[PDB]
Amino acid sequence: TGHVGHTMKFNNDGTLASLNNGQPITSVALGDPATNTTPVDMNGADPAQ
Amino acid sequence: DSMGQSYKLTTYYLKDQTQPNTWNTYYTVTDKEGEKPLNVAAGDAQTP
Repeated sequence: TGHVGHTMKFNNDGTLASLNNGQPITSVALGDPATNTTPVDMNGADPAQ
Repeated sequence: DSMGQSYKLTTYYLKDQTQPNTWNTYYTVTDKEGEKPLNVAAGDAQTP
């Protein structure tokens, strides 16, 4: 459906194993229609947040 | 287990009739689905 999340992996002792294949979790711009197919209506605020 | 879940391990002892002074031992692990047999990798006691 085009929705992109992040995967979280855990060890057998219950501790965290890896996050996003070791990459930081940064989301796309909230109100920028050029980067997100579902832009947030920020009502004149910064669209690149 | 590794996560701290407790399971019931039932060990069954059978006295061998064909060979005197011989015993057969089986293991079973009990979960919420039932009693599942546990198999030995290189065991010399086999059933049909």
